[PDB]
Amino acid sequence: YGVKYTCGACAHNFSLNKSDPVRCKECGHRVIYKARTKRMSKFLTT
Amino acid sequence: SKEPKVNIINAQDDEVELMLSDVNLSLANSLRRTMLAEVPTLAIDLVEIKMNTSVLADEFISHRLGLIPLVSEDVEEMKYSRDCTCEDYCDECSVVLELSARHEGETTDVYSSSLIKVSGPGNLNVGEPVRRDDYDQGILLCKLRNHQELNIRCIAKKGIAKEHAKWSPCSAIAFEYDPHNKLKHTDFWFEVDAKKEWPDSKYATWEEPPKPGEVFDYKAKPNRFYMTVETTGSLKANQVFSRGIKTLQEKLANVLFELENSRPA
Amino acid sequence: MNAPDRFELFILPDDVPKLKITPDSRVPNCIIIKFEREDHTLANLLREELALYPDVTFVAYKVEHPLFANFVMRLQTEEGTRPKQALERACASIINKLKTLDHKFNEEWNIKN
Amino acid sequence: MIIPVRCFSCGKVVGDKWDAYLRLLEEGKQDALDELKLKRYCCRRMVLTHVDLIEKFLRYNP
Ligand SMILES: [Zn+2]
Ligand SMILES: [Zn+2]
Ligand SMILES: [Zn+2]
Repeated sequence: YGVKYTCGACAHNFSLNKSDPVRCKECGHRVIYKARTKRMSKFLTT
Repeated sequence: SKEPKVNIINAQDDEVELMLSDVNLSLANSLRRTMLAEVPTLAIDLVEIKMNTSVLADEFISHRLGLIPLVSEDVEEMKYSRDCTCEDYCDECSVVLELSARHEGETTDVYSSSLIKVSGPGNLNVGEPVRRDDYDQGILLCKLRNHQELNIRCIAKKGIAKEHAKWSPCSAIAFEYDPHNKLKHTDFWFEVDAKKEWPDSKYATWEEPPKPGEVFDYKAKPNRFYMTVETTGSLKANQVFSRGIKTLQEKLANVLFELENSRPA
Repeated sequence: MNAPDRFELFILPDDVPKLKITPDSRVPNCIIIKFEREDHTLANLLREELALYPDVTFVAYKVEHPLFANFVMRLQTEEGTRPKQALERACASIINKLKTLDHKFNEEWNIKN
Repeated sequence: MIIPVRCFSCGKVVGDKWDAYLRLLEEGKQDALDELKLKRYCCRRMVLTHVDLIEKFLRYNP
């Protein structure tokens, strides 16, 4: 349950906020994506 | 028996060759297109993706499933979501499906076979991932790697080929008539000899050749048509002809019905 | 962006009759029938079966423009014979022809292995 | 970029037929289309022209 940001390589759910640095629980590589939404997305079949 | 008449030739499960005689082309053609476009079917229409790590995008897969052929046998005893008195959808007018795909086998594939039928079928042939594949998993939806997941939820509905191609159960239909240009509904292109340069049709053998000595017959009309009705599944090649023959009729009906509703006043 | 919703090719929209019949002033005993949400599939079929009632003096039909699924049908008949009727008849003759067809295709089928 | 379900042109399904084809090549060393039941060129071109990128895409990590 719950996830905030992910890493460009070692896709490990992180989670932060201001000043808490912008790195990862290991890999220095300071990228990070902001994982999907909770509210489902609805599509059409055409 | 009566008016127009059929004379089926070699027929199978995914085709129905036959000769339709004693009918006006006008009417043959009409039936032609009716199959191609207006027979009620059943296709996925709404897709509620939850998770998806596939390399394909959401709506790309969404498209895919729209095309996956579903059962449509007792499609006629279901209602168009538009007429059903339920806000959005329900068992009485839709078929819900599930799809879960976790990459475990360190290339895992997603075949249409992998679809569940979460809603109540109410005991009627419909909503089944039409599989004709040799192994047993027709239509590869998509592939995925190591830990890529993918959770959906489909909702199928009635509809027709007009509304979308994902409906029409036809898919290609042969049509020819008077292989020997006797009616002269064509002017053959040629460099020297039309006849030698233009392929003779396999259909020329169920009608008599030209015969030189005869002048040009004029009073003759387009009678008899050699066809072939291929099917994609959903509906049995036979029905994709029957139902067609019938819907065209239902329409011709209301044109007479709508008529009546206008005489009282 | 600017294209209609697909379902406009068959569903009648807010208060609209499949048929709207208008008398034609150009010539006597003539009418123009506006068919809504329809096409050649049904048009040409009706047009056809009317040159069959040799009691019909005229019968052509047309699709004003392809964006809109509608079509006009103009009919003119002999003296004191209402075309609307000839439309009924020629329309009924159509169903029978098909009724027979359906049947002749079903017995025929069963005899297959 | 995956196989195209149903042929654009005529409509006949063709999703399943991918593996069958890519197989009748590698092994049976073969025409393939013809037996797979792909008659008229409309659907023919469908299979005979697909360049399955998904494979390479799949070679990517997360
Ligand atoms: Zn990291
Ligand atoms: Zn409902
Ligand atoms: Zn094709």
